[PDB]
Amino acid sequence: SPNLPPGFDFTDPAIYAERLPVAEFAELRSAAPIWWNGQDPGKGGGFHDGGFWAITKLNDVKEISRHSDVFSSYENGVIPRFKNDIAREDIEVQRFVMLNMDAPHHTRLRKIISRGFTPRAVGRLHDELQERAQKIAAEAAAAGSGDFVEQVSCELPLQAIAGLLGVPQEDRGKLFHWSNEMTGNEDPEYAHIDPKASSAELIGYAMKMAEEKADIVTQLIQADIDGEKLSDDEFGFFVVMLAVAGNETTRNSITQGMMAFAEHPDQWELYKKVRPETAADEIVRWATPVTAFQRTALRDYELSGVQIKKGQRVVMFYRSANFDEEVFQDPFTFNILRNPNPHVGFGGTGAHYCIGANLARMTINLIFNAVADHMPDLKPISAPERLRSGWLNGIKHWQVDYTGRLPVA
Ligand code: HEM
Ligand SMILES: C[C@H]1CC[C@H](C(=O)N[C@H](Cc2c[nH]c3ccccc23)C(=O)Nc2ccncc2)CC1
Repeated sequence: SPNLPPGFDFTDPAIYAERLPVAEFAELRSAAPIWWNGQDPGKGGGFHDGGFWAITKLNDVKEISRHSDVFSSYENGVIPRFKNDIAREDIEVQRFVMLNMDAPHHTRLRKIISRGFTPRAVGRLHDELQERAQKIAAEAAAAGSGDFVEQVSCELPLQAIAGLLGVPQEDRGKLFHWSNEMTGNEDPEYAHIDPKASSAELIGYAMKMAEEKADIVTQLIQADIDGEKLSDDEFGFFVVMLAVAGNETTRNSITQGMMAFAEHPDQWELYKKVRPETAADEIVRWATPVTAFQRTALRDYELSGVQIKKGQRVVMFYRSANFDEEVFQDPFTFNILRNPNPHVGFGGTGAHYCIGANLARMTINLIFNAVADHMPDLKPISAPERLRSGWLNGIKHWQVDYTGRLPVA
């Protein structure tokens, strides 16, 4: 029996609006590393199956991620929490993007799309993203103080997506406005936003992009050496998946990496001098922007002595796995030189491992270089405001003094 409150649910958005449940994950790793998280009827975040297995250890997250024949992404999608009254069809519509497909459909799409994430493809974005990062940090520093999320974290992930796709400069504002409405949450600050309508507008825009382009886009829509290509429709769903996979994730890694530097000033001093490229992985481990994704067992499977049954969901808590005391040396220390760094912030190794990981790391290293260049003495003004979501670990706002000159308490 682990020591938790009765009825505790690790996917409860009301927890994450205030804090990460770090103590509770540490209790599970220690005492019940695979634990049945029951959910009362009508309180399952859109799932009506009585609860899920909480997976808290890094080795178990890797084993589930490897065995995608047993642990399905398609069956229930991979997001483990929606509003409790969501219609089943709105969970199943996720199946149109590759993250929520199984083999064979997933395998074909992943092989085709991997073309867009070659070393050359990602490297071709470096210089424009470096220039853009420099101006973002300089403009924020010139403002003196402001919301770090909006003025520092937000723009570069969006420009990385826009650059990868070759989106015309004049269309970036509208693309960014759709993208910022599309990853749903349950936060009252965004309750009036409709993610469906924006997703639909982005699909239309992308299908036309495919029509007109007829960089990475040409490669994806033309037959490759094994004869495969995206239809315009599949290209539309590919663009939607980038808009949701690569926006708030990287953005939250930037905000929480800065929050870590503020908490660990010796690491920030070391970073500013040395700018180690290993920093990006430690920032992703520390930030764990996706707290959890799930799978559904398609057959009975014994996982580390626990008998998972056909049809049951398993929720991989990357936030727990990334602090696994058996894997990391002193996981509760932020160490920008950590190497190796076998974190699962981009997933456990397997078929769905984040295809954007190198682009995310480049975006993170470029923005931190620019922050070091333009605002080396930044200090926070007030505590971060966290996002109400049961699976995304988000920071909505964080007021900072970029100059470090204002008085602090
Ligand atoms: C720090 C930022 C990021 C984090 C933490 C993150 C995390 C993840 C995770 C956890 C998964 C699922 C892995 C699995 O199920 O094993 C994933 C998949 C994916 N990510 Fe990322 N990601 C980030 C940035 C990006 C970026 C910048 C892009 C592209 C612009 C991107 C594109 C994708 C795509 C297309 C998938 C689906 C892959 C598949 O299903 O085969 N991600 N990411
Ligand atoms: C046409 C169809 C609409 C649903 C799209 C989708 O799956 N969006 C969901 C959030 C979500 C889940 N169910 C939905 C229903 C409507 C609108 C949004 C959602 C989403 O934001 N997913 C996500 C996955 C990985 N990383 C970050 C975010 C894929 C394309």
